[PDB]
Amino acid sequence: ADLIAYLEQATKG
Amino acid sequence: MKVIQTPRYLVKGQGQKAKMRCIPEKGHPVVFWYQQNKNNEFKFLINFQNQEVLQQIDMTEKRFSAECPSNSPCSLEIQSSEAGDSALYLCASSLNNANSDYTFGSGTRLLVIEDLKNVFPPEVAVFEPSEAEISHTQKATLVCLATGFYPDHVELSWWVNGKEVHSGVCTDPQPLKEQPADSRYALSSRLRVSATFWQNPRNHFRCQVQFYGLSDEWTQDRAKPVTQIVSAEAWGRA
Amino acid sequence: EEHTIIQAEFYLLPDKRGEFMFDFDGDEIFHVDIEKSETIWRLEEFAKFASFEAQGALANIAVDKANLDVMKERSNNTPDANVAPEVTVLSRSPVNLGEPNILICFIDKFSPPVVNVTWLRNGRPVTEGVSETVFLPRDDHLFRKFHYLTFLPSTDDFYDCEVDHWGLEEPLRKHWEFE
Amino acid sequence: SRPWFLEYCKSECHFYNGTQRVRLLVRYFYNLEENLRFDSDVGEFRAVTELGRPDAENWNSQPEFLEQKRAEVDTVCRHNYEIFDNFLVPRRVEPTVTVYPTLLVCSVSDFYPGNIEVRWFKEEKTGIVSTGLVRNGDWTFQTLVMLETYTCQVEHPSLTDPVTV
Amino acid sequence: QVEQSPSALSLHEGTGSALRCNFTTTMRAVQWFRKNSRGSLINLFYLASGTKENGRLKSAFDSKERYSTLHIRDAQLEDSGTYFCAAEPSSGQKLVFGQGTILKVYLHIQNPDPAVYQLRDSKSSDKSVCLFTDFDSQTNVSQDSDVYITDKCVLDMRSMDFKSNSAVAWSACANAFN
Ligand SMILES: *[C@@H]1O[C@H](CO)[C@@H](O)[C@H](O)[C@H]1NC(C)=O
Ligand SMILES: *[C@H]1O[C@H](CO)[C@@H](O)[C@H](O)[C@H]1NC(C)=O
Repeated sequence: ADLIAYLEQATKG
Repeated sequence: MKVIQTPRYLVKGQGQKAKMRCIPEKGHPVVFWYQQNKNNEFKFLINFQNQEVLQQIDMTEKRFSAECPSNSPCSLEIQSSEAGDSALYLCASSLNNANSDYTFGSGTRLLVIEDLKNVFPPEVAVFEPSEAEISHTQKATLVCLATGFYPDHVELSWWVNGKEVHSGVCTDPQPLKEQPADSRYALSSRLRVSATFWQNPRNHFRCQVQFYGLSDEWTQDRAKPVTQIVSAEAWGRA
Repeated sequence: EEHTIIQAEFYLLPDKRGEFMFDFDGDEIFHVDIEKSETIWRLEEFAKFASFEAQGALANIAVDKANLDVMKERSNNTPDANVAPEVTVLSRSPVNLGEPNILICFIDKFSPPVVNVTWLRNGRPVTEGVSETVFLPRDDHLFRKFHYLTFLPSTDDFYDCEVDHWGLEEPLRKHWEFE
Repeated sequence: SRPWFLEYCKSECHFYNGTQRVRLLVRYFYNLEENLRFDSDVGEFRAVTELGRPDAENWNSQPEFLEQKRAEVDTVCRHNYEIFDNFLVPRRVEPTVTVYPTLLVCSVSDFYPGNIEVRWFKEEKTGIVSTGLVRNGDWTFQTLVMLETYTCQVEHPSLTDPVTV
Repeated sequence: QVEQSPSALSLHEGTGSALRCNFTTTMRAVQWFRKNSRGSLINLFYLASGTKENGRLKSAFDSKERYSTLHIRDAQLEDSGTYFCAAEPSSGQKLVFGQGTILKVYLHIQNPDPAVYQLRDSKSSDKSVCLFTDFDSQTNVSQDSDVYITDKCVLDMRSMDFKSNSAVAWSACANAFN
């Protein structure tokens, strides 16, 4: 049960 | 309820899957599958309580597939049948896993051949009682003859006036071979009644033979030798 | 070995609904139920092979919500036309009378990602043996969704999948019979 | 009709030969139209439309961000592949084949992956119509291959030897 | 007088047999009837000579030979019922019948699944009966004291191409059907 990686949502403005 | 197993008989060519069904007594969660060969040697195969497996061997794990789905008959399926799977598959049920008081069902007589090419239904003929016997003993004996069937998966019953009968009946212990040199088989049974009863035209005699064959895929000129009933009749003459 | 993993996420107004799901070669791996804040695996057997911290999903969403307000102000709130879905119904396997089966209602090529689906057996809504999938991503900018119905095939029952969306004039209804 | 506002983002990991050649593609869509991309092969943000320009301006001027972004091919894409390669990539579900006349029909259902070959039989390249590959949405596919009028053969990665009628 | 044979008959679905009437004199013509559960005498045939086919049934008659026959093929549940034959002697105007043949068509249970359920009364949870069901044609049922156990009977859910047997008892459901 390894942990899955994901992209953090970038900030706009 | 009493452990119910179907089909009572079964036949499959090498490589084919052979599935078997089993219904346990009413309220019996624990389920057993054993295997008995012609040498009367038993072998535990697998064990279930409800859905979950309690134990199994290394063969059943690789070659067999077993389930006990909720609200559904437990099943046991071979994935690639071999001539060595030919055996009697007994399924039992128990009320309590801590209790060994097992009740076995009828079972499934599985046979595995090279090809389903030699599967032939039986030809059934009834033979009327001899005038000789009727005068000499005042009893009438009918004889039924199932012949040319293969394999030896048959169920023979006598029916009189729309009812099955057992009194005055006896069936050959085992089907013999028409030619001991594989073979096509033959089986016979006797029903005996009082001459009077026989002489009554209001009486109807019928020898009914259940045959267990294919279901399935058939590729040959003749009709598909499916599981069927072959029957013969005879009438009370005076 | 040619494959494609897709992290799909979004936030929608004014419905105030977001989504976070992963996609492998076109099939959902999992998504995150924001309300309960936990990972929901498409198939149960997956849980053994992996794990995902749902917190990160909610985090992303919050940022999505943020960005959305940024995008609204940047386009003067300029609205856009809605895209009506294409509904289709079909069994999962061949249909045999008395042999349990599954009806699959397939909503496709639509946006925004918000619809109401109603299963109908003989004209009456079904709330038993009904499943659904979250809005799945397509190659393009449009969405995709599945609805499932457990049923016993009979000649007496007839089914309808009713799909309501802001791109349609009236609720859409695809029919299905054993005939 | 009714106005709607959607902020939609797809972060795509592409694998051409497993971990051999990996490509990251971040896609940003406003409403129904995409406006911004980040292609790992370009290494920089690129607006797809007028609307995506402001972001590209802002983010591309963030050196450490672009830096972290370029790395995500490995820190995210690769990382995930080695995980999924254990259960998702090598997933095999054996198809169920059935032949019946409505026009003969070959029903190939409940199988994964979607790579599959269904042939009618000598083989017949004429009078063949199929529904095409159909995704069930539960990691299983199905298809109907029908012959206008016999043998149906099926080959699939989950089958060492082909399946017939 | 008319000697009809046999007295009774049990046929599994899709099986076939034959009935026979023998006459003690010249008959003008012969008729075959079937009395269905609802005791109505359905007219199957009339013939004064030769043979006639009416679906799965076909009858033949021979006045000189003083006999008649009825053949069933591909039996169906709907065939169950007591069959009679009737004829007028050319001597008078009155009709004569046979003793009749009680026909019963046994159904083929594909997937047996016996089980005994208990059912509550829809008006009061006070009353309840026992339903033994989904067994195969082989099985039989017997009758103690204030314990009633109906005979068996088969119903047909056509929409699902399904058919099942059943029996009821009333007076615990575990001991009811021993
Ligand atoms: C694809 O990857 C495998 C293993 O990484 C490698 O052995 C093979 O050469 C690659 N194929 C191509 C097209 O280069
Ligand atoms: C879907 O149904 C809900 C509740 O019935 C309703 O509030 C909403 O407007 C519907 N969405 C549409 C019309 O697409």
